[PDB]
Amino acid sequence: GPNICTTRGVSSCQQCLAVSPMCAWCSDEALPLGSPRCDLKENLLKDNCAPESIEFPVSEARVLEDRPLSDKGSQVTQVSPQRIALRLRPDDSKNFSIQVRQVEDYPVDIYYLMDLSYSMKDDLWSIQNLGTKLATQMRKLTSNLRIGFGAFVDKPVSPYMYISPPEALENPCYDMKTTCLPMFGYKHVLTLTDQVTRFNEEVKKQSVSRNRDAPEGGFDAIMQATVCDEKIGWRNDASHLLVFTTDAKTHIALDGRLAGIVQPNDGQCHVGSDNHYSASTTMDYPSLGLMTEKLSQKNINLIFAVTENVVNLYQNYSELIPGTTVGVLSMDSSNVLQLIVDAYGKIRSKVELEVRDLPEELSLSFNATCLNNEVIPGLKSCMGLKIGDTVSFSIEAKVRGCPQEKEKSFTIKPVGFKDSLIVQVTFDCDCACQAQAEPNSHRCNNGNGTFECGVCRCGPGWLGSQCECSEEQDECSPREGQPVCSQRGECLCGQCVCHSSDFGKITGKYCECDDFSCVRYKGEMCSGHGQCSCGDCLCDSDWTGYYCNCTTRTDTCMSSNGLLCSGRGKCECGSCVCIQPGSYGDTCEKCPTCPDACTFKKECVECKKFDRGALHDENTCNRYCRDEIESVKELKDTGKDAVNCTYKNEDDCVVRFQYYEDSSGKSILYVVEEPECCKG
Amino acid sequence: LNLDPVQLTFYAGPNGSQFGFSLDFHKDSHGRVAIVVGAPRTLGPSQEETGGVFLCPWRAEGGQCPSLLFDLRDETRNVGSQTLQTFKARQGLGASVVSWSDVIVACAPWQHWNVLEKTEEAEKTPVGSCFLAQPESGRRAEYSPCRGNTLSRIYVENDFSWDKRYCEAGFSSVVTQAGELVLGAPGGYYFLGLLAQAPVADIFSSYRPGILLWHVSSQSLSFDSSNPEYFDGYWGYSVAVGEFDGDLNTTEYVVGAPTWSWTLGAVEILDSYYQRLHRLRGEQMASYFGHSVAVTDVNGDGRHDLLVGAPLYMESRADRKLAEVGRVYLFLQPRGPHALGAPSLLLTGTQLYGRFGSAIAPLGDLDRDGYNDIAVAAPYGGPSGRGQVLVFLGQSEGLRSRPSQVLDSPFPTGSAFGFSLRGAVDIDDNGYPDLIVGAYGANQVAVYRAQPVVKASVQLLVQDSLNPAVKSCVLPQTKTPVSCFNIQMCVGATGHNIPQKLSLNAELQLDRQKPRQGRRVLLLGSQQAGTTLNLDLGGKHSPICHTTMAFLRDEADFRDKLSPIVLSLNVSLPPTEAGMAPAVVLHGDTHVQEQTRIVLDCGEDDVCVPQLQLTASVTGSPLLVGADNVLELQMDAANEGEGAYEAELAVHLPQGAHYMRALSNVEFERLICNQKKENETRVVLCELGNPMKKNAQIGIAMLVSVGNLEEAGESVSFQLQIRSKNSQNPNSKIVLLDVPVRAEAQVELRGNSFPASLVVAASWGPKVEHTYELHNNGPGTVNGLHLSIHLPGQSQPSDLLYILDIQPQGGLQCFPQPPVNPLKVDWDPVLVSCDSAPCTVVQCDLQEMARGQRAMVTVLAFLWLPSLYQRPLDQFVLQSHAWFNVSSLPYAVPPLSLPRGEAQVWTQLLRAC
Ligand SMILES: *[C@@H]1O[C@H](CO)[C@@H](O[C@@H]2O[C@H](CO)[C@@H](O[C@@H]3O[C@H](CO)[C@@H](O)[C@H](O[C@H]4O[C@H](CO)[C@@H](O)[C@H](O)[C@@H]4O[C@H]4O[C@H](CO)[C@@H](O)[C@H](O)[C@@H]4O)[C@@H]3O)[C@H](O)[C@H]2NC(C)=O)[C@H](O)[C@H]1NC(C)=O
Ligand SMILES: *[C@@H]1O[C@H](CO)[C@@H](O[C@@H]2O[C@H](CO)[C@@H](O[C@@H]3O[C@H](CO)[C@@H](O)[C@H](O[C@H]4O[C@H](CO)[C@@H](O)[C@H](O)[C@@H]4O)[C@@H]3O)[C@H](O)[C@H]2NC(C)=O)[C@H](O)[C@H]1NC(C)=O
Ligand SMILES: *[C@@H]1O[C@H](CO)[C@@H](O[C@@H]2O[C@H](CO)[C@@H](O[C@@H]3O[C@H](CO)[C@@H](O)[C@H](O)[C@@H]3O)[C@H](O)[C@H]2NC(C)=O)[C@H](O)[C@H]1NC(C)=O
Ligand SMILES: *[C@@H]1O[C@H](CO)[C@@H](O[C@@H]2O[C@H](CO)[C@@H](O)[C@H](O)[C@H]2NC(C)=O)[C@H](O)[C@H]1NC(C)=O
Ligand SMILES: *[C@@H]1O[C@H](CO)[C@@H](O[C@@H]2O[C@H](CO)[C@@H](O)[C@H](O)[C@H]2NC(C)=O)[C@H](O)[C@H]1NC(C)=O
Ligand SMILES: *[C@@H]1O[C@H](CO)[C@@H](O)[C@H](O)[C@H]1NC(C)=O
Ligand SMILES: *[C@@H]1O[C@H](CO)[C@@H](O)[C@H](O)[C@H]1NC(C)=O
Ligand SMILES: [Ca+2]
Ligand SMILES: [Ca+2]
Ligand SMILES: [Ca+2]
Ligand SMILES: [Ca+2]
Ligand SMILES: [Ca+2]
Ligand SMILES: [Ca+2]
Ligand SMILES: [Ca+2]
Ligand SMILES: [Mg+2]
Repeated sequence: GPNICTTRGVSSCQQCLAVSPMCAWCSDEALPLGSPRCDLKENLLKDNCAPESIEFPVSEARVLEDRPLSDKGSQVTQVSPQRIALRLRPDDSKNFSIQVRQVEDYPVDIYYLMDLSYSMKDDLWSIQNLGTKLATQMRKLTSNLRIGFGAFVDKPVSPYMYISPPEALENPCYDMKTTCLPMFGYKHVLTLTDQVTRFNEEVKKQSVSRNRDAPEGGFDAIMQATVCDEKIGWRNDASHLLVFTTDAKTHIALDGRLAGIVQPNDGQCHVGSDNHYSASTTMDYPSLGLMTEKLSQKNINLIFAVTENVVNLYQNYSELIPGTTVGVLSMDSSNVLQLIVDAYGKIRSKVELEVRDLPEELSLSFNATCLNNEVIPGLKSCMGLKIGDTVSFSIEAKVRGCPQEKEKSFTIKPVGFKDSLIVQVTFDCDCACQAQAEPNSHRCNNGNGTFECGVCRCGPGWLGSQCECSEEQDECSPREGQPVCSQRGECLCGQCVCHSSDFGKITGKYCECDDFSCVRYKGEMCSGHGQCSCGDCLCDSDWTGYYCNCTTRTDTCMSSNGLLCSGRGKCECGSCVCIQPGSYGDTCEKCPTCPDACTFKKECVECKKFDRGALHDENTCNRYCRDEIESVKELKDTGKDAVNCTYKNEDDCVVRFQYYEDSSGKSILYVVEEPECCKG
Repeated sequence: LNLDPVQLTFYAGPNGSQFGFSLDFHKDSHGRVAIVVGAPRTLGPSQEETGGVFLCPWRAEGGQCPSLLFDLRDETRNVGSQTLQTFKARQGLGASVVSWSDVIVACAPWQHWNVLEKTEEAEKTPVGSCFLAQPESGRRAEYSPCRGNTLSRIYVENDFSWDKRYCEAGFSSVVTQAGELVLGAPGGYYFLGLLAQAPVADIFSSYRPGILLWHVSSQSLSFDSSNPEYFDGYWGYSVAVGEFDGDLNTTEYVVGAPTWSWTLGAVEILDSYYQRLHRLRGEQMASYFGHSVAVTDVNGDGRHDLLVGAPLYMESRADRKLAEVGRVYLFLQPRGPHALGAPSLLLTGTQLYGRFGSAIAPLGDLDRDGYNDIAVAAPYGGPSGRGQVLVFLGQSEGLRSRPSQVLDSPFPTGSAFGFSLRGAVDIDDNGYPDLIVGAYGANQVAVYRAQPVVKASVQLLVQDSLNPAVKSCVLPQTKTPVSCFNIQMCVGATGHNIPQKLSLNAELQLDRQKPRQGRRVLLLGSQQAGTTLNLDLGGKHSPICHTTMAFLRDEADFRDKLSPIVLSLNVSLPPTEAGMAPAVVLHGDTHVQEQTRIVLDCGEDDVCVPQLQLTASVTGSPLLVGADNVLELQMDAANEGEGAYEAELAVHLPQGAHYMRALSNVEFERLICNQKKENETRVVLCELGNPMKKNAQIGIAMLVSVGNLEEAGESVSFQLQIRSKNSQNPNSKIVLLDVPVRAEAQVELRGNSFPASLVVAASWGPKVEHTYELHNNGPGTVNGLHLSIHLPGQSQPSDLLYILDIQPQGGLQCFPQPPVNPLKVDWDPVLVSCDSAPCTVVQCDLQEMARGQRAMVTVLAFLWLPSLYQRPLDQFVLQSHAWFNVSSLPYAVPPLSLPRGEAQVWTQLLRAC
């Protein structure tokens, strides 16, 4: 029957394909004069079009490399498939899966970026034997391990450093009894080495210095630590933990103007044989974005080990910087050993995907599948995992129109890992019968048009099936009463020829279709997220709605909790719509008048254990309820680090338990073993 | 829009001097405009960087400039036990420059300074300093308000309070029209930041050579703080002045603190006594919101508007979560004492690491269209990264989202093209303000000149219908009767300082839409389908009209009689002569098309006279004040007369209304509508038919979003009419719709107990909390909200509950009666409720509550065991009750219903063994 293919582009084979992914073209010269040449494949066949003459390419995704994932990190593969040859047609999409999986016992590197300003003097004393003690614990998590050390204060220049009296330049602790080192921006100390004992040897040789302002040049350190590959000695196939201990703020780009420094940070390594950041006094601090780029490229997981006073600051930095984690350091850094162990397990709890070098013409959509088979659309991240677990992501790649450049490529990659999936894209927009074209053909009125794919493409002036008439009586409208060519063209040779326009192109059998009359959002046609086609916006892969301004993403909708919009709340266009009565916030995380978890949400000893109540015939029993059911028996902490309570069970007995929050959020139950009943 | 990008003027300074780090226009007493340019690494006398200041005179060719002489020697003066020392090495003279009247002010932010006294010292610190100069007299002066003579020991004893040692005064600078030099010193008060103000006249008169430490009586500085939010905020990283309080006598300061509140960033507006009027918070951490500030009235209503720069602002991208580009924020100043709300516009850079918004320059009215314009700088913008400067023109609603002109850096990589900018000044006296752009990395300054803007007007007048059967002309020379008709075309050209010898070409095309050899009408003289005219508009204040005569071809010579005959008029400037160099810029209406047609179905008089009818109504009529209303205009248009040519519906929108979408019942489904803001008011025009045939009747449904209009009144008026191009009876009657406006509010009260259930064992009993929450969801704001909570018992030894504490939040204040917690301290079912026993009524008050705003009160208590074990086998249920209401809503005419309601919280007690 009638469709988008027939009643639009019936001029050439290429236009036909550009109309829609479902349009096929028939080049058979024997085709009855009248039947639609551009139609669905099924319809062309029903008019006995020669199968080999049918032009109908289909988009595909051929897997080139498909090495299975490794079971033990002892070459290791953590991303499968590794390479895929994608091939798309005009305005068409294609989906494909990727499987990320963190191998167990993968090698680990640990560089220790340490603030060594005056307040961190006591921190050196408590770190004296870290390294060997760090090894002992790390040997459980990995078989291969190398560790290194770095140190930093701030840019050695006024007003960051004291410059009087002349003795102060030799010893910043001049007015104090003790004597400390001259000020340094950042110095490398110990290259990543297998000898853990040498770390301890070097830490005792270190000492602090002093400076004026509270903020520090830690981001200068972090930059150099990242970009100086060969000096630090990061392994290619290994986890890269960068431990950043500090007890104060950090300087950002544009702060250097106060020290007369404006030259922007170049993201280059400037630490020669003397192991000092030489450009400290001449170049500005790095910006947040420039540092984040290098962290990503070098697959570094930056750990913010900072004191409580300044935790919220660095936690807010970790929000912007992917692959990072924060750890509450004590004022003497006496708990750093455990902080790293916890950070490693936390960093590896999450698997986030990052796209790299994606061409403008392409757009991507993600659906995530984490633990169980709970598919979460619009998500490219899974959390609450353990080392060894495996997950998969469904990725869709749509193209807009048809790019001139015939071949393009990009890389989907997990954050902080070397392994990746390279996607080679190819655009198939041309018909095969174009190659066998025939210009100035005898078939088109003694060379007044090119004959390709069973049709005359007439040159300027002439129209018709063989380019007969030039200028000198047929239906140029749907009905008799309706006007001619929608007053947008001229019915010349029984065929609408549309007028030109300053805004774009006017097409169609009756010049009814436009290319620039679509709806605008903010001075942007289809919100700049879709191509205009006959008045209607065709949105890209990751945008929906009549305006193409509602994202498919649900990254911003999820919270630290685990589920989308904390508890209840429909995610819409990257923003939650809170349903739970009385709940509010960005992710519906805030709810003062919610019935406390220790009341209604006690179904974890009801739905699963001793099955009873709701969620029996509906798939949501252990969806919300998925906490750690630890069977501890009356610990000495009856209501302090959580929200404990008790209720009356089925047989009139008390049941004691506790779960709420320790630091940020810990969903771990502590229900008792044996109940205590009553006779009457 | 009209800066000359080809004919630029380049001034250059010494290599490595950073010439063009700062700049400003300077006007001498005689009126001539010159350019002050700062070069903060110019070498001094002792072969060391001290900075320098040049004064470039205006030459079209540009070149090398002379320098202003300044004392670059170090001073040492012994006063009693103390020894004063100034250190000008790497002081950065010219790091900021600013002109006022016949005075130039150049500062050295990093000029160090120290005071020695026996063993002790005041520490060698960058206090900053400014040099003042009056070229024509040769007078000099200095200003350095952060110099003190307190020793290092005293600051330590007072926890570094009021510590001006690291000021770096002159980092930013600005001078008022009254002549008050305002210096920004972001390092002041231990890197909190401070401002130093003093009148220029007093700085000169107070100055004494050989006296390093002195005070300028009439100066005034900002204050210190113990608030953590301000620590390391660099308050005064930038500065500006304007009018934001209404009183023209006073002048208001605008200050940038780009790392305020843990690098969140902030911009504050203060009065002359440094009291905060507004504070604008940064959107994103580490974005350096407040790096740049500018003040100008962009929307042309008299009131100054504020622009803020955040050069390190990051946006999201497919392959980049943290895509640093930069962002500029626009805040329009509203009427009265209303606070500056959310940004009226957001401009965001497109190039990665471009630093869009590091400089923002008011340009004045660059194109003389009535609205002031700005220039924004991206020192590393453009695909190359070499740097860009984008111009944005002023409009009725603030600024255009898209730039009218983009200036690419003419210097090599790393020049920092656009790190400093100044406009608003006519340097070549042509009547249009110009732009100077610094590029300190290239040690140069570029100068762009504004070209005169010619506003073209075009008009085309022709008959609405042509009758072939009437032949009143004959083809020249021959005598072949032809149906002829006049065509008038009028072209005008306006603008300031446009050349007295100005001309334009005017091309006229008949039957444009038809092919070359299908043109149904031709000119009587040449018998061609078009001609070009050379109109002399030189000095002609009026537009020029010229009429020609066309004619319709023989009846049998063409078939198409229905299609309309389109006439077009295209106006352009002639080409430039050998050597190029175009003088003016031509904008406005330079192209226009009108049409005519052959007579058809107009009756025996061959003159179509329509009877256009229009009826209308509105659905969803009650417009909610402070809401996101979406009306739907339903209107039926009909013609009971003869054909109406170019028929179209014309809906005049009110101030708040915006066209969304339109539909019709024909089976054409969607209408071809075009919102025209050209008319004094916002008008929407949808095509009804060409022609709109006899007995044609179109129903139209149009969605219209009536946005936030707080000063609309009791109702808003819509006006609708059908228009046509016919000579007789062209338009329908004017239908007016008065949609009423009323404010509504919906406050919700919720409650719950914590815990819900509570079992008891065999000093203090178990705790219980009852928490109520209020939430204004509805559109309207509510004032005078009173909440009254009823709690059972009066915390007596005979009562069951003992009330510990009441914890209200969200600006809510409560008063219990009787008092709660009379002691010290930190923080069948028996129905125990306030109806049974005595009661503690807690009453609260809230003065105002905005949309989406919340407020909660938590009541803490615990059971009194002795009372509880009276009746040792009962099942208790503790009940509380809460009532609430609202006094009024702050609006013009809101006759609906004041919010009210009630809530109730239960807590059950259970028996355990
Ligand atoms: C993307 O851009 C679009 C367009 O610029 C933005 O859409 C606007 O959104 C606002 C805020 O939601 C909306 O305001 C309306 O206020 C009305 C007050 O009377 C509400 O009644 C109305 O709700 C209806 O429309 C919503 C939006 O479509 C629906 O989600 C909602 O369910 C309501 O639907 C009723 O009305 C529709 C009529 O379309 C009808 O089909 C239904 O049956 C139902 O009766 C709105 O909240 C504006 O009207 C919107 N503008 C337009 C042109 O529609 C949007 O905010 C942007 N989104 C993002 C993510 O940027
Ligand atoms: C790290 O980021 C978090 C999250 O952004 C941030 O906590 C947030 O701080 C902001 C700013 O203080 C809070 O926003 C407040 O919103 C309320 C209304 O909801 C406003 O009234 C506040 O304005 C002032 O009014 C208050 C009067 O009581 C003052 O007490 C307050 O200080 C304000 O001056 C304000 O805008 C927001 O509530 C929190 N959000 C959360 C979840 O805590 C935190 O500060 C950041 N830490 C850093 C950067 O170190
Ligand atoms: C990610 O998951 C989402 C959500 O499931 C997927 O979107 C859905 O895609 C399917 C494709 O089969 C759509 O199916 C359609 O359903 C409609 C029902 O109205 C039916 O009429 C069609 O015939 C068709 O079967 C489904 O509508 C769509 N969900 C929507 C639009 O809300 C998406 O495909 C997944 N993307 C990736 C990259 O994995
Ligand atoms: C994404 O593409 C994949 C191709 O591997 C599809 O996988 C299967 O497709 C077949 C045929 O349509 C379906 O019958 C199966 O349901 C799919 N298998 C599985 C395991 O899901 C898949 O249909 C596509 N998915 C999406 C969301 O687009
Ligand atoms: C396209 O076809 C037209 C029409 O057949 C050709 O016009 C002919 O031109 C030749 C001279 O070159 C004349 O002798 C004929 O009388 C013309 N034909 C007619 C029907 O009048 C034209 O040559 C063709 N164009 C091209 C580029 O080959
Ligand atoms: C300016 O000096 C720098 C540093 O020595 C040098 O690289 C550059 O070539 C010089 N430029 C010119 C124009 O002499
Ligand atoms: C008017 O328009 C035509 C094409 O639209 C253009 O080529 C021509 O130069 C213009 N002529 C004048 C006089 O403006
Ligand atoms: Ca410490
Ligand atoms: Ca410091
Ligand atoms: Ca004032
Ligand atoms: Ca204004
Ligand atoms: Ca203007
Ligand atoms: Ca000028
Ligand atoms: Ca008539
Ligand atoms: Mg420190």
